[PDB]
Amino acid sequence: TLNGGITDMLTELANFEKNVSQAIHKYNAYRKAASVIAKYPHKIKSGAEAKKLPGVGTKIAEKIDEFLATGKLRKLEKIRQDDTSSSINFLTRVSGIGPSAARKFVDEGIKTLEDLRKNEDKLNHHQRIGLKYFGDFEKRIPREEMLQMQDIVLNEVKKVDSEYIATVCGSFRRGAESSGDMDVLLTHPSFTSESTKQPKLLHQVVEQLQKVHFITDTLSKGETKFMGVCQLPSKNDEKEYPHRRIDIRLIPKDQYYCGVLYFTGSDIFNKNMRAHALEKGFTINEYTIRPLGVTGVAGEPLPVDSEKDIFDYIQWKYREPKDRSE
DNA sequence: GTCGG
DNA sequence: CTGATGCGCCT
DNA sequence: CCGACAGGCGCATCAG
Ligand SMILES: [Cl-]
Ligand SMILES: [Cl-]
Ligand SMILES: [Mg+2]
Ligand SMILES: [Mg+2]
Ligand SMILES: [Mg+2]
Ligand SMILES: [Mg+2]
Ligand SMILES: [Mg+2]
Ligand SMILES: [Mg+2]
Repeated sequence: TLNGGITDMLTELANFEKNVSQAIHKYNAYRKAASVIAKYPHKIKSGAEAKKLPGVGTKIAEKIDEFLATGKLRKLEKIRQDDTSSSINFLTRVSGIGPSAARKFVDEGIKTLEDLRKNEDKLNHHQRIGLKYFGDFEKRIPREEMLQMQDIVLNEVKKVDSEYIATVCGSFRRGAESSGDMDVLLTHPSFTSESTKQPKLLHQVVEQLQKVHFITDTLSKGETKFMGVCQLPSKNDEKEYPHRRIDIRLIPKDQYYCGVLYFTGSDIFNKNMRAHALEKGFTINEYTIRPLGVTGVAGEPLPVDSEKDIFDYIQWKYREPKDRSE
């Protein structure tokens, strides 16, 4: 990676600020800088050169000079050796343990996977599953496996009702060679912004995926969002595939393009795009794009017939899913 | 931590 | 019980 | 120099 040291440095700082400082805006600032530097097509030679980039300011440029000069960052060296910091940071890696729970656990002497296992009874349901599959959830998923997973989900949804449409989004739709999880966007004609004409639309898919042993655990489930765990079937005498995270979002059919835009990401692309919408006087969520009135409140949903219409409203040249990465 | 007005 | 708030998750 | 920073689902907790 061209400026890999720098963007690694920045990501670690973002994680510190998020996990340890609980400073969500410093976290976003560091990630924004990381992103802008990652896409910069020259080897950064100094902090002043990085300072020209939007999102990089005085403090980051200084750290960059230190990093370029010395190969390291004293502030991060101090963070790496601080037991409390590393422990809070480590615990947030379990799905369902965020910054607050991690600090509580560490304050109560819980600092290791070992400790979490002994105190399973202190963990909520999500956290217990996140602990169960700790090692598996940190493995990435080759695209080849994403393809078989896609094949399972789409065939099984089609067996529940031919009128469902399932689309795999996240990094998969962006053309990534590996993914962290599987993101499935689901629509059905009976569920639009005007009417839900059949209940259980999501539940029935989740249940069908449970019946064939594809979905193995449930982290959370409501009427429009499912978060859980799935697993590819393996063959005779083969090692099992790791268990994988799967998120299924049921979106109103008439709001598919806002939904697919949201679910295709990247997360940073969405934050940039939504922030650009605000500068142009709009707000975008997974459902709609709406104008912002003087007061600052959102008016009625604009018409949308493609992902591109959304870009057009905010005066951006279309970006294909593959170009929304990093 | 950064930045637009 | 309702309604509010905040966590941790997702892109 | 100082607010604004993206937006929201499901869950857990809390006041009443
Ligand atoms: Cl360092
Ligand atoms: Cl909306
Ligand atoms: Mg700059
Ligand atoms: Mg976590
Ligand atoms: Mg994903
Ligand atoms: Mg996901
Ligand atoms: Mg992600
Ligand atoms: Mg929050």
